[PDB]
Amino acid sequence: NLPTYKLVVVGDGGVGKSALTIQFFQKIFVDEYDPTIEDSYRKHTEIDNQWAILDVLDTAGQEEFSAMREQYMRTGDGFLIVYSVTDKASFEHVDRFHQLILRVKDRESFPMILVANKVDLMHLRKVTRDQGKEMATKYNIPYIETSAKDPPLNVDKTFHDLVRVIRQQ
Ligand SMILES: Nc1nc2c(ncn2[C@@H]2O[C@H](COP(=O)(O)OP(=O)(O)NP(=O)(O)O)[C@@H](O)[C@H]2O)c(=O)[nH]1
Ligand SMILES: [Mg+2]
Repeated sequence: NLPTYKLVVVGDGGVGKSALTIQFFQKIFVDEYDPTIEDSYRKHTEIDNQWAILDVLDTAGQEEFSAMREQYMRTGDGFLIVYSVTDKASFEHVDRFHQLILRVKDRESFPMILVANKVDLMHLRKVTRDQGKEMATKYNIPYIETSAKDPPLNVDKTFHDLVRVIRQQ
């Protein structure tokens, strides 16, 4: 009797999809890099006085798992396209992810948020806020900056904001 939303987290290997997801669910930061194939996590939560069930699908960034990722992506109600602000290649691959989502959902637009992660690494940052916002605006999608490292920045907000975007549908 509650709406269920499948929230799919995509992006290049190592950008922090799992760290964001784990902060969201467990409120801890994982320091180890253990590559994901596919994991799903469920919680009941209340956003703006309205309860929902969230199934968060944490996908593989490693390109060897791309066939399986595409299949899991089909089921999505909304997407976080995550890059790392310390990894220029991950930012340049945002287009590939944008194209992919629209293809797998067979639509001209779809609920998604561009997520610029690892902003706590201010001395290693390579992609500017202006660059990120420009990329998001090109696709007419929201833009938000995050850090999964303690103390986390905008983690809960990002997932909640994706739900807000889905609720516009
Ligand atoms: N400083 C900092 N490190 C982060 C952040 N997010 C992730 N990391 C670190 O970056 C590494 C990769 O994170 P991880 O969440 O595994 O990335 P992933 O995108 O899930 N990788 P995969 O696609 O292979 O599953 C880990 O060492 C993790 O601690 C962040 O916001 N800040
Ligand atoms: Mg992962």
